[PDB]
Amino acid sequence: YINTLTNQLQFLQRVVLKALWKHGFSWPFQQPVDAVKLKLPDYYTIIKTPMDLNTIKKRLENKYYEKASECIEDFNTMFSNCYLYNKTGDDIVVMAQALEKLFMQKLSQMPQEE
Amino acid sequence: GKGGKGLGK
Repeated sequence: YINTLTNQLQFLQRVVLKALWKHGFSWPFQQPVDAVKLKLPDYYTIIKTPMDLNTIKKRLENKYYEKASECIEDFNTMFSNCYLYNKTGDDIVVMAQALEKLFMQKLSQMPQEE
Repeated sequence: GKGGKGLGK
């Protein structure tokens, strides 16, 4: 979670990120997971590369990414971590699948390379 | 697990 501009990257920031952030199921992903306050002892044992929308947000603002694929990977790491750590049927998983569907949807309208 | 998140309100 450290921070430090193509047509695709602009789209990811102005359209994709914005769309997920304003969604009601995004609050659990707006900040890095705090294993102590959430009492999740095993979280960082299981998750080696944590990720959240605020980190992505900040990386986009500070021109951290060199290409869109990097940013898209971060969005996917966020979802993957959720699915890996939590159990199917859990509320947060349902929320992540909803956010990912909206993500794939918006991504499909992103301008094509070259 | 993280518990419920209010789904099904």
